[PDB]
Amino acid sequence: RQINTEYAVSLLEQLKLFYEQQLFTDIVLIVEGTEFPCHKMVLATCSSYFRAMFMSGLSESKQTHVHLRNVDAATLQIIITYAYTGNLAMNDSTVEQLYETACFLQVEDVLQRCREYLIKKINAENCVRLLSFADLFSCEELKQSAKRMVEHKFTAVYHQDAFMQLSHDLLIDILSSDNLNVEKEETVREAAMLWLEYNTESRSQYLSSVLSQIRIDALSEVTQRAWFQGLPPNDKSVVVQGLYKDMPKFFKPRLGMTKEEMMIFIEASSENPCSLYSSVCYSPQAEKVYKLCSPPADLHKVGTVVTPDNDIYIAGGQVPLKQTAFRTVNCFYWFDAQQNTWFPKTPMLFVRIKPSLVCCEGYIYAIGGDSVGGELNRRTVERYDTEKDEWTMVSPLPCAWQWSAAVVVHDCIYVMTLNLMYCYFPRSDSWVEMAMRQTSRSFASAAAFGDKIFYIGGLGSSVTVEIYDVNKNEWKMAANIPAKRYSDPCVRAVVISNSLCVFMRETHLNERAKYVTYQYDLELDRWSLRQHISERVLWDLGRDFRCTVGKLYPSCLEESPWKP
Amino acid sequence: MDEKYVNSIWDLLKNAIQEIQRKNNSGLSFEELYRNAYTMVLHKHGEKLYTGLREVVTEHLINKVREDVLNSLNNNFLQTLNQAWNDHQTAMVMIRDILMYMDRVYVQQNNVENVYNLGLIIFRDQVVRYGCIRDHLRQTLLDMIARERKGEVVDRGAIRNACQMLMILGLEGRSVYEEDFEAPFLEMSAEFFQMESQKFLAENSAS
Repeated sequence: RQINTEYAVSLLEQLKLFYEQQLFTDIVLIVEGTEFPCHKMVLATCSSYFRAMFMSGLSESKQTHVHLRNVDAATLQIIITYAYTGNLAMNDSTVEQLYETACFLQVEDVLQRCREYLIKKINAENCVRLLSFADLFSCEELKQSAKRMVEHKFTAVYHQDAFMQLSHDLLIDILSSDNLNVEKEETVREAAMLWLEYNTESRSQYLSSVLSQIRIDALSEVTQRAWFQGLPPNDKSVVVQGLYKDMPKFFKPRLGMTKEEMMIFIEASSENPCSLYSSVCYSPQAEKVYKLCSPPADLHKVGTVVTPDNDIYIAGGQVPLKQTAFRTVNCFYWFDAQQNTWFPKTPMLFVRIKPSLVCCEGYIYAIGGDSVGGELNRRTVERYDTEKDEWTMVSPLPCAWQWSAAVVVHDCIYVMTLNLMYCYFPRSDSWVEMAMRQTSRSFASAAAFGDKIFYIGGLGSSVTVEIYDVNKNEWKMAANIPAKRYSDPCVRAVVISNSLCVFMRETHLNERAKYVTYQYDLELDRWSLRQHISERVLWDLGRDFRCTVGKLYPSCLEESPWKP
Repeated sequence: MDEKYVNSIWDLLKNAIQEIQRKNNSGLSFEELYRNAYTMVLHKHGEKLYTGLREVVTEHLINKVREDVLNSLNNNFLQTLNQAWNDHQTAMVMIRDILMYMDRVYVQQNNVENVYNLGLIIFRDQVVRYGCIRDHLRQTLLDMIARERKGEVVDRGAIRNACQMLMILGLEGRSVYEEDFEAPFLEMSAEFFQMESQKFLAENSAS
């Protein structure tokens, strides 16, 4: 266990009193002309450098004035007070110098805290800076976790200025890695070319190594004469060298070109009765069913969103409290497309049940979702910031709605309910009244294809389809999906292969559920049979399962072993 | 940076280490060495520093304590050995402190023994386990313990210092110290006690 806490607090606050009131100070730190009167005890408890500074036997053992150099006054003051009061106020700016002084003074505890701060602060705009920082100081855990987030993010942006100022060893590890996420192998080629041409002949010796990590499908085509233009004059040790050099190193395709348009399913019927629900996916091209990681702490009643950058997020949901037992939590998670795991993120402010997650302008919008408040503003609409990793409230929606769906069209949020629709204008944070539907239908989903909204189904569900045009602002009927009579189809609207397809599972009387998808002809207003899902690969999923459009890697994921 | 800068830093660090080992650690700055060690390992050149450390330490031991022990193998051999061990330990304390910071990154990635363990290993290999010092130390310890067993009193604190020194020299447990000390002393005790029992059975009775 521990020891007496009531005296632990008394001594702690009294040492703080003896620090603010400078009485029992035998050693003072001289940093850039700033006096830091303190004790040898407190500096010893935190830092592992002062233990080699005082109890070492050097000249400073008896000297009462030490001139600590290559440090910062603010960083020293916060470190000293942290050793004195433990309140480590970590902002978003001074953490860089905080780690520098923590490593210099070898203070293990603050090193772990700032590493825990940086493991949460890793994002898009500082991935390169943190990796270089993680390369400068040995922080392998941060270095590896950065590298993974770095690997995906460089491929996406590949335009940050700190990428040019990187060590040769770091670049070789980044480029030769098999975790890059690229639609083509040519974007990494030009990224290396611009990095090599960024500086003078100091990149010439590294050019013999950077090309040794890139595949040979581009080491004989264009971007070889371009280097000859940029070659130092009369250098005959490079042009001939690269002429006969690209024989070895085993051309092999990378892993980033292995993303296929797949239908991600959540809360599917668990195969083993020991678990409540599971998550699976259907492959429209591979015609197989790949398993997915379980929702975080079997998070049920959640919502899914896929950003244009192909990122999966989970918000809302409830966990069974420790027979009916369920408690709602506002936890937020992010799915790793390669590690097959859900990385936790900043939680929301209010708990939600079945929230509608919609992405727009890089912000994740969660509209409604049976909030816990229940006050006059029983909607609690709030967006998420993907660069600052925080949540910001938005303009409340006019009318309280339940069991609603939302889509994004023309950089605007379009949320749909039983019969009403309101469009949110993110630039002014306002809501405008939209067209009114003539049919009262709920418990349905909508897919945003182009500049039109397709509300498919509604109430089991039915085959009613009401097409809404943003430019026309009107709801019109197109047709009804031809399905077997005396059945209860489960419609799922989704956009795939630049076309509006439907994932409709139908069940007949005294018969098992049948899976089949149809391709809706936009100009002909007819659902055509695109593909029939055989039951030998896909089993029953349930009723409360959700579907979304996204891309996943079949290599990182594993096939689900289950009998037809 | 360039190879000239790191070579100059290592040369200055080596000179400072040698000055410390020469019982002249009073007029020497600690912050400069720590910063020099900071910028040396920072550039991912810890292998050269570790290799240079081992060469410098073993050269100093062979030059200084190997000659000193052999020069005074009969005039306070154990006292000089203990003094050299104490000098080696007190010099290594500051040597380890600077290089423990180097060790923190080095041993957690390169998976090697620490500099304090490295100094104990090289001291064991070059001093205690020498081709001539080991037998001389074994013979002299057996002689004095046998004389003590004979009835006359000799120094006893030095023997406790010697076994404690060898116990620390084990560096892992009681592997080296036990075999080096017990095996000759067990045999010496076995013969001495066997003769003692043989003498007692004829000169006395069971009363």
